[PDB]
Amino acid sequence: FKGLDSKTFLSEHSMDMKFTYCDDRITELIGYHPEELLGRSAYEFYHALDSENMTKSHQNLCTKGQVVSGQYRMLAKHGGYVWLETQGTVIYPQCIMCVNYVLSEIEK
Amino acid sequence: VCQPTRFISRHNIEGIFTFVDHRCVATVGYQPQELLGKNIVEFCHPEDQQLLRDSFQQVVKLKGQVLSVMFRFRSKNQEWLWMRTSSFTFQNPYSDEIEYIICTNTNVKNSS
Repeated sequence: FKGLDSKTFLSEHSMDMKFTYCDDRITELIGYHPEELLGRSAYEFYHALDSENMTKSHQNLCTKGQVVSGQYRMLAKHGGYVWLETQGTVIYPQCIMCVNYVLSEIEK
Repeated sequence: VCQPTRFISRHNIEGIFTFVDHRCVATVGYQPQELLGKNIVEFCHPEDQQLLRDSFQQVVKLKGQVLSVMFRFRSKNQEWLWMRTSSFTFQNPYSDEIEYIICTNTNVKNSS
């Protein structure tokens, strides 16, 4: 069992969803080192079944300035996926801030 | 393009830094440990301190929207650098734990 903060990680992105920063909390949760995500688009890690929905959410974020994603699956470093949900916020555009909350253990 | 110099921080609702992104070193010249546990207002120019306090107080009232503020931040070289801090609250609704404030702090120009 984990407390709330230990299942939360913040990430920062350019407007094309490439990672420009990520909290080290992600390593313990999903396996990645922040350094290795920099320059990769968040879209590389969304499950195929959530990809169209996450495109729509990104469009909604860009139009409205803030968005909640709904539940989706992110690819873990060592295979499998975790469920998570994300609050996104555009900062002026300069960048996208995402507060990511893990909803499940890694699932194959 | 020239990338803006910025770093992320987390604050409690009083203004205390509870997390500091290491990009602070390049932005303002402090190590994260020099900011952690201090109030942001301790780095703010006296003329701007009340605005900055006011800002932190209002961001909690604005239903998670972004609230920005410009102020003068004392760098490690003791020079006043213009900062734009864009703040919003995060509260995880699976809980009733108190919200905290997420900031993104960018060195900006005080000019058009």
